Amino acid sequence: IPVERYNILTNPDAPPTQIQLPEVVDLYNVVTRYAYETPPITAVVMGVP
Amino acid sequence: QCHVCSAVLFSPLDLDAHVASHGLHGNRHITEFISSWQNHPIVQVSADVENRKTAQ
Amino acid sequence: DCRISFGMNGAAPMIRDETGMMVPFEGNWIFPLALWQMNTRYFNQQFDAWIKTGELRIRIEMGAYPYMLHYYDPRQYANAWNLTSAWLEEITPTSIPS
Amino acid sequence: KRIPRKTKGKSSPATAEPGTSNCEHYKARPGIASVQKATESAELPMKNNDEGTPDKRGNTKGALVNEHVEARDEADDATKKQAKDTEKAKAQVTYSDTGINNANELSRSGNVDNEGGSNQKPMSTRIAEATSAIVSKHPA
Ligand SMILES: [Zn+2]
Repeated sequence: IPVERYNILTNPDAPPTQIQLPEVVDLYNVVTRYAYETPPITAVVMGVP
Repeated sequence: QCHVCSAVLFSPLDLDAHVASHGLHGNRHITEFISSWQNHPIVQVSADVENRKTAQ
Repeated sequence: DCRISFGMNGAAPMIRDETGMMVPFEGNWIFPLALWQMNTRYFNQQFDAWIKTGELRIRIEMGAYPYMLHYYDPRQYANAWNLTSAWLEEITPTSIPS
Repeated sequence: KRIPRKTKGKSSPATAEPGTSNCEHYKARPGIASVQKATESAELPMKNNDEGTPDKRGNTKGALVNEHVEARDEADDATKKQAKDTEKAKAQVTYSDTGINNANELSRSGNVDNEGGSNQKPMSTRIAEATSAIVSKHPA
């Protein structure tokens, strides 16, 4: 099994963020998941005296 | 009615969907405009939705 | 200029005084007629609920206006809210009833 | 919730408050309806001019016609469309017969290619005919 691809599991002194992307892709990483929401453009038009 | 945009809602149980636009998590539109001097809300939907029931 | 800041979490709504400050919906106010005419529907919804029962008093400046009289009987109860609300409802950006 | 795709892709207790009212009392002078109709007419986006661009196979899209002739023809078409929109038999605003000698005007068509050469034979057929000469066959 390619150890270097699962770096963050084998290498103990490795921060959970570092990745050796340019050399070899590592297929176990930390992903950021979140849920925004997009409300429609609302506006209340008032008249100038 | 809604005390945020002064919009009148026919069924008070549907106020949650309206306040979701203002951003209140109470418990398909693209643009919603309200006129102060008159009662004529104007809303927008994308060009291909439905029978286009009084919507821009 | 007028802006209404809706009150959340039990706060009171505030309207921006032209001097810069913002005040709640209570006290003594002065309105030009054109200001209410241009924002009839928006003002009625957010002010009648406080005029009828709260501590809100407004002096709308006109200069000249026709008037219509209603004669009631002192010996019996009399409430003018129906007329005073029909007038405000029938105010329009281009007309005011008597 | 799945948002449907627009164009084909590769694979293919309580009491009514004293202020609220539900009856209108004002009719707008610049009508709401009138303005909206014009607005949605101006709101219509720009027309695509796809003439001259290559296709998937490389053949340039369009009709085989001289450049200035195409420009004059579409100017006449624009004049006719202006007349139809104005719903008169004669159009006041004309993009044609202006009176300014415009004989050097060029507008894109399918006559020319990206390599600056004519399109008498569509490009794919030109490449096919070139490659054909090179082919050889199994020995008799
Ligand atoms: Zn609202």
